[PDB]
Formats: sequence, C-alpha cells, structure tokens
Amino acid sequence: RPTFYRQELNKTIWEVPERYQNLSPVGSGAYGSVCAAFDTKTGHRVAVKKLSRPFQSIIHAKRTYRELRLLKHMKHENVIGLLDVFTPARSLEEFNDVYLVTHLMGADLNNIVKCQKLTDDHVQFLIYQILRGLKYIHSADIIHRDLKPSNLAVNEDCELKILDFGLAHTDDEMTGYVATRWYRAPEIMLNWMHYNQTVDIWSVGCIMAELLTGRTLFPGTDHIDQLKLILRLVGTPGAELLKKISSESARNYIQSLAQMPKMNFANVFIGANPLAVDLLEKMLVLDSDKRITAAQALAHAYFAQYHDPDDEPVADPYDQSFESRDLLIDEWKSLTYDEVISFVPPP
Ligand SMILES: O=C1C=NC(=O)N1c1ccc(Cl)cc1
Ligand SMILES: [Cl-]
Ligand SMILES: [Cl-]
Ligand SMILES: [Cl-]
Ligand SMILES: [Cl-]
Ligand SMILES: [Cl-]
Ligand SMILES: [Mg+2]
Repeated sequence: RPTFYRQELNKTIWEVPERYQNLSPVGSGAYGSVCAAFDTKTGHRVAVKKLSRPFQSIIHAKRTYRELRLLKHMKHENVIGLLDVFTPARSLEEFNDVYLVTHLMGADLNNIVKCQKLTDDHVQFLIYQILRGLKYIHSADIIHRDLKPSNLAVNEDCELKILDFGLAHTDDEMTGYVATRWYRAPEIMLNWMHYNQTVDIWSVGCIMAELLTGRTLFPGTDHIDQLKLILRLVGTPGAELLKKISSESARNYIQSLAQMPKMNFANVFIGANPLAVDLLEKMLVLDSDKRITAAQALAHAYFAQYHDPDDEPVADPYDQSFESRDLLIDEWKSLTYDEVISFVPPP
C-alpha cells in the first residue's frame, strides 16, 4: 500500500498517494470534483476525480459500480482508459471514498470547430477515429448514448478520444435551446422505443455535418421544434416505421404533421465531397434498423486513405449481467471495493 497525504483544495479534502503531485482544481460537477496533477510514476499529466457521495443510495451505489466496471474494461486508442483507481481506506469497513485517474485532456472538438468549418482531409481523419472507437465499444454491446463535440478530446496532431460515457441526464438538462439534446436520435429524444447502439450512429452523422458546415445541424429550441427540423431533412415516416413506434400517442402526433419528402443532401451540404454526402445519407436515416453500422462505415470509400481492417480491433467480451441484479447498498459497495483492490495498471 502506498503512503497517502492529505490536503484541502477549494473546501474539499483530498487524500492521495505520494506519486500524485501539484494538485490544482479544474472543475466540479454534480458527480465529483476534478484536479489536474503530475504523476511522478509515469510522467503523465493526469486528471484525478474524487467521486461525491458515491454510496448515498442504491441508485448512486450502482452507478458508481457501473462507472468503474466500464472504465476498467476500455482499452483502445480512440477511447478514454483508466490509469489508476484508489481509496485511502485500509478495509471494507472504513471504505467511503473513490478516486479515478485518467490522462489529462486538453481541447475538445468544440475548441476547433467553434463557429468554424474544417477541411475535408481533417473531417475524414476525425470521423474515421470516432467510428474506429465506436466499432470497439459496440462490439462489447456497450451504447455510449451521449456522443457530442464536448465529449470528444482532440490534440494538436488531430488525434481523438471518446469520453464521458452515458451512465444514465435529467428532464431539465434536455429542455430548450441546449446542445445536450441537439445530437440525440429522434427515437430516444421522444421515447418512441428502446435504446440500441444505432442511436450513436445518428449522433456521428450530426457531428460530421457540423464539421463540414461549421454550424449545428438540428439546433432546435425544444423537443418538438427539433423534431420538425429533423423531419424536414430526412422526410416524414412511412407506415413501416410508424408500425414500430410503441407509443400510440407518439404515432398519433407524427400523423398530425403534413407529409414531407427526403431532401437532396447535395443541395444542403453545398460543396462537400460527394463521398461525404453519400455517407451522411446512410447515417441520417429515420428508421434505426436501416442505419449503417460502425463496422460497415469504416469500409466506406470516404475513408480509403485511412481504413486498415487489420488495425481496427474489437473489444474483449463484457459481462453486463449486474444491470438486471437487485442488491442492497452495502452489496454494491462491496462489489466496488473488490474492483478497486483488483485493479492492474496498464504497462
Ligand atoms: O457542407 C459544406 C462543405 N463546405 C461548406 O461550406 N459547406 C456548407 C454548406 C452549407 C452551409 Cl449553409 C454552410 C457550409
Ligand atoms: Cl505513491
Ligand atoms: Cl486513455
Ligand atoms: Cl475511504
Ligand atoms: Cl457539445
Ligand atoms: Cl467482463
Ligand atoms: Mg462531458
């Protein structure tokens, strides 16, 4: 066991192993507080996150376990990984605090596209990396659920990593003129049907459009204004898709709208590479059953310069059976403790 030292930073007690030095507060959401630090063992600048109230309820205890299981599993060049996890506790009886350590991220995709469009070669490389990461994530039957520019880290060499997996956002966070909703697939924005991995491909289409134009594709002022923007581009549904909407009330609302045909995407994305237009048409499909998958998209001719099927790996199998399990707070806490002490660091 390493030696720990204590300090107070912005009214918060931080107790961390001696290897982590020069701690500096960076942010604090509702799930914890974050400090930048220097890791003397690896030489990396790192983010250290102290979870806030990790075991305050059954819901919160299960969410802590879910987050740690997911971060321990992810081992791919285009996905955030876990460098370390620690607790100052010396036994399960005194276990209360969880700290997570990752590589410190600089700019996100917003700070690169803010009010600005990129060249086609840059769009090819950035979207290729998102899809390479997504092929890996989806091969473990994981759905990200919250892909958007602020959840994509980018460096000066245009290299990209996916972060901030959806751990299951409030009603108020999705209300109004907000980027938190602009990248969401229509079937989950209005709870038409059950989530599945195709929702992530819709988000990639929205991101790719915004890189090509410099502007948000569907900047709706509320859920219904956004749906109207979506259907104007991709057309109103046929009876095939209407059949698959379990909400009778949602079926009734869609049929209240005047019918609209799918628009010509070459007249929307003026001047774009025709191969980019073709790929957008295959991602931005209303019926989720018919969207292109990440593995299929990597083989599309838009990525001929980068595609290498011997260098696009899949993930080890991932056991999610805990998600349908009903446990008490102290049982979720015990499972989490076991995962902290069994962590093996990367090479
Ligand atoms: O799609 C592309 C590729 N280059 C562009 O300048 N666009 C683009 C299209 C429409 C608007 Cl309104 C703005 C930008
Ligand atoms: Cl140490
Ligand atoms: Cl990483
Ligand atoms: Cl503790
Ligand atoms: Cl964003
Ligand atoms: Cl597993
Ligand atoms: Mg985020």
